[PDB]
Amino acid sequence: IVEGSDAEIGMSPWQVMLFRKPQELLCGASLISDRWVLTAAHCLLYPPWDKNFTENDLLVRIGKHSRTRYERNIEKISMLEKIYIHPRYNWRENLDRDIALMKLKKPVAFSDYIHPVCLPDRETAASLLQAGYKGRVTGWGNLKEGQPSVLQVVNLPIVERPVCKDSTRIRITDNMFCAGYKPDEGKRGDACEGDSGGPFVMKSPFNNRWYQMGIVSWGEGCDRDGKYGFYTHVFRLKKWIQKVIDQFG
Amino acid sequence: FEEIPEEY
Amino acid sequence: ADCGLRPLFEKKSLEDKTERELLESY
Ligand SMILES: N=C(N)N1CCC[C@H](C[C@@H](C=O)NC(=O)CN2CCC[C@H](NS(=O)(=O)Cc3ccccc3)C2=O)C1
Ligand code: NA
Ligand code: NA
Repeated sequence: IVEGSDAEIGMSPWQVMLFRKPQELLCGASLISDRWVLTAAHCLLYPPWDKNFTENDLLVRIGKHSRTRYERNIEKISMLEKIYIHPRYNWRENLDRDIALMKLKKPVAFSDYIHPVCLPDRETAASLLQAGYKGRVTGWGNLKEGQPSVLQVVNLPIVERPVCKDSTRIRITDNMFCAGYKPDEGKRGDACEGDSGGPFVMKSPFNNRWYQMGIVSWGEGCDRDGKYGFYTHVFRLKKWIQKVIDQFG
Repeated sequence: FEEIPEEY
Repeated sequence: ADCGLRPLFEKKSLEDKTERELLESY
């Protein structure tokens, strides 16, 4: 995260760390039930970079605060049972449908530091996914286009689709939204390397619940003027999400 | 990274 | 069910230090 600040203890209890058993931080992820994690497909599979992670290559770490300490009595580390990538994920061109589900080997237990985020309903999505409304991104990724000691947080405004489109050469899909301040705004912030797969969440003003609207997906550099971070559009892919849990867990 | 339990 | 209600904030009626910035934008 660039230009963010340290998270408060238990501020983002659905925040998950995708950890490679070299033992390294792959990406964030989010807890949506006691057995299901949501992340970016590219965190697992990106053939251009020769990245194709399997169930047995990874570990999921939940309830974490610190990036590197093993937080004895606080975090829980699970083994994956199965990985599901969106059948139409487009890794060949624009990371369209950049989403995967990981089903844990065993249901995790909730605690002050571990709690699932909600998935939006069409109507939550309809009223919140508006240009200028702010969401929150979290992660342990780079601080600069080094690495934080604790979880970072940044609040960012959703930007109008045209503005998104006109900032890049990549073709933008209905499955993506972009967020960030405009050069004029004199407020910065962005996700950065290592933040991928983390949650873009918003707090509903109707029921005071936190909803995960986006997934950290792609961008070009970190916190560049006139550029914006791009996120997977969770609601547009919710059908696929339900389909898998239902058809399998 | 501080090492993690081996049981994991 | 209990999704998105944080044990240390919502469940205790405490606010995190920047959540008003979100609500204020809506
Ligand atoms: N939010 C911003 N600004 N981003 C920039 C800082 C990396 C951040 C996430 C990061 C992983 O942790 N995601 C990526 O690496 C996804 N990805 C994979 C390949 C390279 C690509 N970036 S790019 O090459 O500049 C432009 C591009 C985007 C999509 C597909 C191919 C090209 C990219 O963004 C995303
Ligand atoms: Na363009
Ligand atoms: Na920018």
